[PDB]
Amino acid sequence: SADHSQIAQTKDTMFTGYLDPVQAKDYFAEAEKTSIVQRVAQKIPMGATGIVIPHWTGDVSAQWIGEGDMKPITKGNMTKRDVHPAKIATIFVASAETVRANPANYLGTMRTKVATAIAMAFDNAALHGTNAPSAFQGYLDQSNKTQSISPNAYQGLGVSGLTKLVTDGKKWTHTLLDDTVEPVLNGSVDANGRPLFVESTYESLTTPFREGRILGRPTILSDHVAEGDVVGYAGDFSQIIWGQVGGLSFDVTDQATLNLGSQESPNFVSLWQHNLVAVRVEAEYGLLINDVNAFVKLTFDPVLTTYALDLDGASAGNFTLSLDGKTSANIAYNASTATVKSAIVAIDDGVSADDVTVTGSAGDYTITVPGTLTADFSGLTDGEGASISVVSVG
Amino acid sequence: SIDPEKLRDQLLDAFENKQNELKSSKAYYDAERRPDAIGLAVPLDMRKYLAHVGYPRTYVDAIAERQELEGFRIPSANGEEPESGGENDPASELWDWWQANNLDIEATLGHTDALIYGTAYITISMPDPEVDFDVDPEVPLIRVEPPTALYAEVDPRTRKVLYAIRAIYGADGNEIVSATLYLPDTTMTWLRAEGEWEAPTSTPHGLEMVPVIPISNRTRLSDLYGTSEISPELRSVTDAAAQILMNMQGTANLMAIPQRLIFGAKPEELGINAETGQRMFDAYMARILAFEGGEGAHAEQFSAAELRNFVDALDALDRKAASYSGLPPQYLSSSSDNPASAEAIKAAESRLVKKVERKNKIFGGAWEQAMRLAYKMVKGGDIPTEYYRMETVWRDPSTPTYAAKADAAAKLFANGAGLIPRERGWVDMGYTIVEREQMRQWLEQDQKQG
Amino acid sequence: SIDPEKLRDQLLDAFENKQNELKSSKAYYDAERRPDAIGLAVPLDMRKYLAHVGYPRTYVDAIAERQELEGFRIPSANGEEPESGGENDPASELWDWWQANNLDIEATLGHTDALIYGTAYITISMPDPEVDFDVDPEVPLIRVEPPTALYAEVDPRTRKVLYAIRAIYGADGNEIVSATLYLPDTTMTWLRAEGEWEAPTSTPHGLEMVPVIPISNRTRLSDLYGTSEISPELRSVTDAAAQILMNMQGTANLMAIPQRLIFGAKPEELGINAETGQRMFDAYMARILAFEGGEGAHAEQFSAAELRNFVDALDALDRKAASYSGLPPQYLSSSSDNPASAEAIKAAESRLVKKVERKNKIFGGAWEQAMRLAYKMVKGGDIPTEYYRMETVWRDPSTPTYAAKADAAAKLFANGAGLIPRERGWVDMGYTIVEREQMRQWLEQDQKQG
Repeated sequence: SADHSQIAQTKDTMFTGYLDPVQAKDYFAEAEKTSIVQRVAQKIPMGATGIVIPHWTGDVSAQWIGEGDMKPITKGNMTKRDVHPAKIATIFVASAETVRANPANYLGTMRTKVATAIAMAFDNAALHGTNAPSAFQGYLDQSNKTQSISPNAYQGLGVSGLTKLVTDGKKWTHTLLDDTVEPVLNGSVDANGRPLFVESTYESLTTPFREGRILGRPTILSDHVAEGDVVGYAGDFSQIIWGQVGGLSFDVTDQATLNLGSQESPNFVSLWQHNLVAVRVEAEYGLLINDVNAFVKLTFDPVLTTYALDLDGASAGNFTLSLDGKTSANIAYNASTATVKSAIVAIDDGVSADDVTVTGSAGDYTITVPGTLTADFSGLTDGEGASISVVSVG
Repeated sequence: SIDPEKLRDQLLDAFENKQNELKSSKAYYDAERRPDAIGLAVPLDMRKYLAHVGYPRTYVDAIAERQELEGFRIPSANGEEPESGGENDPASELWDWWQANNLDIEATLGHTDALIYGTAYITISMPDPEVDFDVDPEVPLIRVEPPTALYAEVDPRTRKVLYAIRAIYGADGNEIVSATLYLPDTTMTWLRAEGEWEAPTSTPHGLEMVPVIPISNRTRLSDLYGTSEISPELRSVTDAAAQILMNMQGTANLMAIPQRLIFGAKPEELGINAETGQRMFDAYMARILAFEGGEGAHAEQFSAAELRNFVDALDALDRKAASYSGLPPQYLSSSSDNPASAEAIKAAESRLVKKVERKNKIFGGAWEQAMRLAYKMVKGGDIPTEYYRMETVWRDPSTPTYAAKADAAAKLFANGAGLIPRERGWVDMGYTIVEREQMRQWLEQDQKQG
Repeated sequence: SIDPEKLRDQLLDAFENKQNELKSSKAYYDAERRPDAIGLAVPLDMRKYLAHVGYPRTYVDAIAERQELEGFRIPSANGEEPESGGENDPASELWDWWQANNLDIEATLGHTDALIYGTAYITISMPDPEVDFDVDPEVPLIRVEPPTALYAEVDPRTRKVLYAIRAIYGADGNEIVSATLYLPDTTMTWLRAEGEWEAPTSTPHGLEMVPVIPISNRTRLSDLYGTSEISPELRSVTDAAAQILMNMQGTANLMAIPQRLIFGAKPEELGINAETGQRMFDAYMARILAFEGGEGAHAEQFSAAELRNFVDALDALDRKAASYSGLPPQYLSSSSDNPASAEAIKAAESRLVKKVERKNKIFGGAWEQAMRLAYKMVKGGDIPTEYYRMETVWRDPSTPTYAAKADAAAKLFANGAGLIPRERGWVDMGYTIVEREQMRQWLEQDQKQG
C-alpha cells in the first residue's frame, strides 16, 4: 500500500533519515503520566464476573422500659451493590519492513505510549466522566460541592472547604492538586506579606509541594488533574475503590484481517495480504464511588454550579428545593421556569434575580446557581425516579 | 530510596524496551526472514522462496562448542592444598555446588545466549523447601537466566548491579505471569500475574550486593555493557550471500536453459489454435520440424545464463566469511585442503583456539565472582581472603591429538628418570582435576602390589 | 482441586492442536511432498515426477548414530571410591534397570525423535503384573514416547511439568482409542475411543511430581520448550536442491538433445501425409536426405541445453549443505580427497563430534532426572543426596582408531613403570565401564599364574 497511510506505519516520511549515524537521543523528552486514581484509591481484587458489596441498613433500636412493661420487637435490614469491570482496548499496525528495522525505536516507544494512553483514559473516566463506560458507578466531578481557593489557600481549604464537608457529616482525608496551583500556594500571605506555607528565608518548596500535609491531610500533586475551572479535589478517598482484572495484555498477529472502516461501512484488509504486523492491547477496570457528594471540587476563583432536574414524567404533586442550608416554599410539579426561579430567590439567601438562571419545560429543568442545590420529592405523588444532578461546568 | 511496588514497573518498562534491541541479533542465529537478505532480481511472486545462510550460527556455535569449566584454583599459605575429595580443599566445595546444580549443562547453554545477545545473568539464592523438590536443600541454588528473561541496571561509576528484575512470560508469550525483583539486601517475587493476582513473597539475604552477576561478552573495555558476538562484518557477508543465493535460485527457475524462437511464419501458417496461441508439438526424440516459412523464415534462441557466473562470486563470499570469523577454512569450504598431520591441525585451529581462550578468560571472571557471592550467601561470614585470588580452569579448546601428546609425555617422564614429575605429565595429557583424584587412588592401589 | 474430566479434554486440545506445527518438521525427514520443493520450469502435467532430497535424513542420522551411554557415575558416599564395589554399588543399580528395560535400544529412538521434533518424553511407571508379562516386576518400567503420542505442559515459572497426557491412535491413525492423564500424585487411563469413554482405571503414586521427564533438544536458554534440529537454514537448501533437481530432470527429458528444423520446403513436396501431418523415415547410418529445396529452403537447429549448467549449481549447493549442517565433507561426496593419516580423520570429524558431545551433555540432564524419579518410585522417601551429583558417561563420539590408540597407551603405561596407573589406560583405550568390570576379573585370573 501507499506510504503515509494514516493507519499503517510503513517506512513512512515520519522516519526520514533514521538510517544515518548522526541522529541524536531526544534531549527534550517528557515524563510519562501516571494515574492519580491508582495512587489514592484502594485497589480491591476482582474477577471478570465482578463483585457484590453488601451494606447494612437496619436502624435497630431499644426502648426505655418500666417494671413489668412488656419488651418491644425489632429487626435489622441489609442491601447490596453490584460492581462490574469495563474493558479498554486498541490495535497498532506496522509494515513487516518497519517492524524488522524498528526505526527510531518505534515499537518500544509505542508500547509505552499506548500504556500511558490506557492509564490516562482510566484516570479521566474516573475524574471527569469523559467517555466513561456504562459500568463505572459515578465519577468525581458529579459532586454538588465547590470552593474558590485563589484569594488565600489556607482559608479556601482548611476553613470554607472543610465547612462544606463536615456540614454533611463527611470526613476530609486528602487533597489532589494540579501542579498549576503552585502560584496560589505561593503568595497566600498573612497581612504583613509573609507567605503562610514556607520558611523564613524562602529557600525551599512550600511544604504541600513536598507532598507534605495541609493541616492533618496528605497531599498528592499531579500535572493533569485540572479541567475547566476545577483545579483539584478534597475529600475522603476511602469512599472510592477500583480493581484491574489482568495486566496490559499485549499480543501480536500477522495472519488476521482488520477493518479500517465501521462495521456498517467496512474496508477489510488482510495483514498477510499486504504483509503488515499488528499488536493488540487490552485491559479491564472496575470503579465505584460510594458517594460522589463526599468530595469538594477546588476551583480557582468564585464560579456558578449548574444542575439538571428530571421529574421522571410525574403526573402530580409538589416538591421543594434547598440551596446550601436554606429551603424554598412548596413548588408545583409542572411549574414554569420563571415560577421555579421566583421560588429559588424566595429561599431567604443572598442570591438575587441577576444571579439565578433557569431553562426547561414541565420537566428537564436546567438551573445555574452559586451554591449546593438539592431537592425534596416527599410531596411528589408519582414518578419516584425523579432526580437532580450536576450536568457540566458553565 | 523507592517503594518496591513502584520500582518493579519502572524496571518492567526498561526490560520491555530492551527486547526490541536484542531481537535484531536473534534474527541471524535463527535464520528469520530479513528484508535485506531477499535477492532483488527475482520477480515479486518468487520472492517467497527465501534463501537462508548459516554463517552466524556456524560461528556462534563453533565458539561455545569448545568451552567447558574443569574446576577451580584457590591458593594458600601452606603452598599446596591436598586433593582430598569433595570438601577439604575449598575448591572441591565449589565444584560440589557446580554439580548439585547442573551448571555443567546450564553453563554450555548460557554461554550461547551470552554470545548471541552479548550478556546472560547468573542468579544466586537459597532453595525454597516448598517449591524446589529436586535439589539438595543445603547447597545454594545457582542458575543462569538469558537477557530475554532478566534485566539488570548497572551503575557506570562502579559496574555494580543497582537492582535487577526477572520476568517470566506465560506459555503464549504474552502476559508476564511473574516478576522477581532483586534489591541489594532482599529478594521479592509476585507469583500469578504482574502482582495483579498475588501479593509478594520476600526474603532478606546477607549481602551488600544484588545477588545477580552479568556474564558479558566484552571485546575491549569500551564495551561497558557488553555486545553481540554476531559482528557487523558477519551480518554483512551473511546478507550478501543470501542475496546472491536467491538470484541464482531464481535463475535456475527461469533461465538456466535457452529460450527458442522462430520468425517468418504467421500463427495461421503453423496451425496454431486461435483461442490458446499454441499447438501440441510431437515432442519425441529425433523428429524433424518442417515449415513453409513463407516470409523467408529463420530460427534463433536467447542464451541460457551461465550459473558458474554466480557460483564463482559465492566462492569469494565464503572466503570472506572464513577470514572475518577466523573459523578454520575447512568449516566453510569443501575445496580447502584437509590438514594431513597434527602440526597442520594446530596451524588450522590456531585462529579459533585463541579466540575461544579469550571467551574462557572473560567468562571466567563472571563465574569466579558468582562463587564468591554464593560463599557469602551460604555461610553468612566474610570470605577468606584467599578466594579473591581464585581462578577458573578450562578445557584445552584444541582437538585432542592424543597419539602426539602421549609420545611427548612418555619422552619427558621417562619412567621417573626424566624431566617432569608425574603430576605435570597428567596435566600435560589434559586430564581434569576431577579425574586426577581417581588417578591418585588407582596409583595407590597399584603401588600396593608394585 | 482440579477436575480430571475437564483436564482430560483441556490436554487433548493442547496436544491435538500442537500436532499441526510439528507435521511441518516431519515432512523433511520422511521426505514428504513440500510445495516449495517443486521446480517451476517443469511443464504442468510433468510436475508429478518429484525429486526428493536427503540432507535432513543424513544430518539427523549422523548425530543419532553416535550417541550411547557407557553407564552412570555417582560420587563416593564415604571413603575413597565406589568403583571396585561391583553389583552392590549405586551405579550398577541404575545400569541394571537400563539393561532390563532395553533402554540401550529405545533410548536411541528417543534421541532420534528428540532431534526430529525437538522433544521426546520419558515416562516412569512401576509395572502392573496383570499386563505386559515380558518384564521383571521388581524393576520400574521406563518408556520413552514421541511428541506424536505424549504431551506435557511445563510451568514456565519453575521448569517442572504441571500435568501431561499420553494418547494412542487406532491402527489406521484416524481415531484416538485410549488416553492417559498424569497428575503430580496420581495417573488415570480411559480405555476406549472418544465417543465411547468408560470410567478410568486410576492409580495413586507417591512421587509428589509428575512421572514424566521431557528430553528436549535446545541450543540456548531462550529455547524454553526445545527446538527441531532440522534448522530453517538446512530446510532452505533441502528445498532449493529439489527445485534444481526437478528442473534438470525436466531438461533431460525435453532439451538435452538438439531440435531439428527445415524451412522453405513445402509439406506437399516433402509428401507429408495431409491428415496426420507427419512422414516416416528409415534413418539408418549414411542415408542422405535429398530435398527438392528452392525458395531459399535450408536446415537449421536449436542447440541442446547443457546439463552441466545445472550441475555447477548442485556442486555449489552441496558445498553449502555441508557447511551449514557441519557434516564432514565426504558425507556429501564433495571432498577433493579421502583422509590419509590417523589424525587427518580427526580434523574432518572435529566439527561434528563436538556437536554430538553437546547432545550427550544436554540429554544427560534428562536421564540424570529419570533415574532420580525411578529411584524415588521404587524405594520411596528421600533420594540419597549423592544422586543429585551423578553424571551419565557416554561413548566417545569419534570413530574408533584402535591401532593409533594402542601404541600411545602402551608408551604411557610402560609395563607398570610408566606415567599412568593401569585402569586409566583402560579408560583411555575406550573400554566401557561394563567391560572394565569383567576385564578386572580376567586380570585376576591371569595374575593367578603371572
